[PDB]
Amino acid sequence: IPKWRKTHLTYRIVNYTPDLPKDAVDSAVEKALKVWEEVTPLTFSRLYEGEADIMISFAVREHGDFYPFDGPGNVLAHAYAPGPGINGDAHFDDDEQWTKDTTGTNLFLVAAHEIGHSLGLFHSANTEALMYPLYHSLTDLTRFRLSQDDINGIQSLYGPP
Ligand SMILES: [Ca+2]
Ligand SMILES: [Ca+2]
Ligand SMILES: [Ca+2]
Ligand SMILES: [Zn+2]
Ligand SMILES: [Zn+2]
Repeated sequence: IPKWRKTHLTYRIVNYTPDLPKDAVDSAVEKALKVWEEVTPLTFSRLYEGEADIMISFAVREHGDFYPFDGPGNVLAHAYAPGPGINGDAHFDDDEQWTKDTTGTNLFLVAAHEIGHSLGLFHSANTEALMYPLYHSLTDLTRFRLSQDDINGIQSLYGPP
């Protein structure tokens, strides 16, 4: 049961995708981190230089670690469980089309999902859970909220705020 031994994590957006403006990317990330920050003592802090606990980046096919990307479709991204170095990092396959709306793969939706892993959560059984295996969108992107199951999960590791 891997988990962070500290409630204050630091993140760094190594680079950006050509699909969205620099800002749409930062917002998706911040809104994704904030969903977990709200339901736990977890606190994130942005780093523009050096090594961060969660190294966020975009990439296609082979790109450093042990899990290459498969081009368009399928594995949209992935994250590593809590730990040192490569662990905790979140990588997004830039072979997909990251969108703020529902026209492609919603960056926020996936990012939130990935952070769930970087924090130590695996896939859930609940169909309407954020940590659900299969990626799907929603009609009102504004109506999204952490599913009950996700609350219980993230708190069993770090507890309530
Ligand atoms: Ca790391
Ligand atoms: Ca893919
Ligand atoms: Ca792309
Ligand atoms: Zn990767
Ligand atoms: Zn996943």
